[PDB]
Amino acid sequence: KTYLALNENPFPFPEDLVDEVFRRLNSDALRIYYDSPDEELIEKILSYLDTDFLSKNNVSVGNGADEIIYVMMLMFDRSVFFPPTYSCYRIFAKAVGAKFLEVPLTKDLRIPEVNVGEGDVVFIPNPNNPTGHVFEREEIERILKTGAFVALDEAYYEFHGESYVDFLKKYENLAVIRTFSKAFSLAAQRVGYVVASEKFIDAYNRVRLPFNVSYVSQMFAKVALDHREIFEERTKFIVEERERMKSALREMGYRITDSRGNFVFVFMEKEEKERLLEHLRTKNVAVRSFREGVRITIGKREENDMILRELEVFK
Amino acid sequence: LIAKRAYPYETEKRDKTYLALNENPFPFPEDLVDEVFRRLNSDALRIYYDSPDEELIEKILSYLDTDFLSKNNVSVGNGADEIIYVMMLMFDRSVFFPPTYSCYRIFAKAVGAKFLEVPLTKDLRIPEVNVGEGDVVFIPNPNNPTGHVFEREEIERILKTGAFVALDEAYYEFHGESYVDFLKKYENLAVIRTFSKAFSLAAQRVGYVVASEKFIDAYNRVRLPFNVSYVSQMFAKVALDHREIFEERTKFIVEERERMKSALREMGYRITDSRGNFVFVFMEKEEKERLLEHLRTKNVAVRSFREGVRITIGKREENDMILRELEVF
Ligand SMILES: *Cc1c(COP(=O)(O)O)cnc(C)c1O
Ligand SMILES: *Cc1c(COP(=O)(O)O)cnc(C)c1O
Repeated sequence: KTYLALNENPFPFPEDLVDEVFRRLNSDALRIYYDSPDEELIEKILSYLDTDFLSKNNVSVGNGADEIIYVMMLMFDRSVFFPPTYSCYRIFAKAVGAKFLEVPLTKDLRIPEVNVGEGDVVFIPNPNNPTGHVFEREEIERILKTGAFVALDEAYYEFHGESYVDFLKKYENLAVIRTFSKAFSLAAQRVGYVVASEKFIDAYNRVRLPFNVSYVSQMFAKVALDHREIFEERTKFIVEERERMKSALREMGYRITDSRGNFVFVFMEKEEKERLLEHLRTKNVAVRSFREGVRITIGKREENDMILRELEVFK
Repeated sequence: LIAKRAYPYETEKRDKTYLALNENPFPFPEDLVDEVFRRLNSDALRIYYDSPDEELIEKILSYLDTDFLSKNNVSVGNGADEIIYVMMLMFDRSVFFPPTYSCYRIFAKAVGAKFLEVPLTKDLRIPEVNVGEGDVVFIPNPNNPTGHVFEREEIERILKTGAFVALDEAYYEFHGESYVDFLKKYENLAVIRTFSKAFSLAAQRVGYVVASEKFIDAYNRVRLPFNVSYVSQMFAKVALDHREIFEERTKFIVEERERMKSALREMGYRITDSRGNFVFVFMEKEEKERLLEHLRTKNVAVRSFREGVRITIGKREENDMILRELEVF
């Protein structure tokens, strides 16, 4: 069943690297409560961020970006996001028992307008999920300026050029959220990290479980970082394949988003939508369904061309 | 801003000989480590793996060894800690009884749950409590740090209250009994288990809850969907496929613990009838410190508490050292 529904990296984790992990782990470590953010892991996360302002104290980690989101809504009066966004901001907020406010994105995906100010946390996944489009930093400042806390979920950073992390130089009410689930093929290992003001990390760490990231998991994070180029070349393909089938879709007469993620969003009505879903299913093909369209993830060349073929015998 | 009074985050400074966190003395079988990576599926690390793995659950049932427990009575968590953590988000009020698992209180504050602490009797018994439905009452049996064992009727009393009981059996492996069977009659109960202790897997955070089908159904909705890594489950899994190797280490832990006790008593020491992978030794402050002061002098770490000290069972040579060090006091 050709799977393209969760923005999962088409590439398995390099076998070479799995070995290095295995060959670099100390059996004697598995018995003890290993430090959550490894001193080493943070050092690698920094050299990967490549900055000159953030330090050790500006970083922490979570059991997958999620746990980060999950624990942040726990430390703010109200969570504010803007559908259509990450499907889990709503679910988690409700589960954690946080007060949230959902303000629909404009007719043009732009960030709406609402109260928002200190005491608030506003989740802005840029590249957004699931349109994949990118909020212009002019926009994130608007909200930063409100004094409210901005949680930039740069979960798709690797697929898109820049990341507004540098905003940390002049805004302390911001925290960048990243993950290894995407570009690094570690979605099953649950490793995510956060970048924010020292005052933040110091608080964040106090509310999160002490040991939220397995020994073995940071190792993968760490080995993964020591071979970033291997991944940056899969990514290079992911994107090059993505900004292909987009051109391939527009030709077929589809209306898509200018996504900069490891996926493409295809706009289309509920009726005909439910139709090609029943058609894709008879073709063992799966994609992410939503309101206002479908989000198809980027897979292997053959999978990718599959979509373009089965999506033309339709429209 | 939003500044908090809660205790700061730190990382235990581990001495040359650490006996402060109830960690299994022995490393994870090197052989099993291999078995783990041998099953490890390269192209699996790239997908969102089911947290409660189908076979892990099954392995867990096999471990609990019953007839009434089914796949709908079992779930997992990012360590028994994560279970405690998310559980508190579920109930209006969390209830525990010092001396107890110190993280209850701590977690209580991180999450913002409402809680009430009711000291145990001088004989370590659950006191009277205005508890009832809407409340979750955490009772780690065998107890931490005393390690003493609560009685059946002691737990069922609270159970009949209608109040939801969290029976934290993090230390079951070091004690014969477990009151999981209570799930036959009562639903307002959940047993918390863990691979951190007797399975030398604390570094891989892998815990599980056995509770009534209606409860799990709820828990899965609250907890993070993917809270246990594919590799972490793998570890827990093979671990179960080789429980023998472990149970034999546990046999050692206990045989070593019961020894240590008998010896500590002769010393004149007043200890607890600890049924966990440790021993609790009551001491009177202005001499309890003189013990620690010394131990710190000799690069030794034990867990200091209100009324005394909790010492973890380590390797034989270590257990041999504590006895000696305590004699001279
Ligand atoms: C995929 C995704 C996540 C999940 O990341 P993990 O590292 O698997 O927790 C979080 N946020 C957004 C916006 C995502 O798209
Ligand atoms: C040690 C301990 C825990 C921690 O379990 P993990 O699986 O390591 O999270 C939970 N509860 C009690 C009562 C403990 O003593």
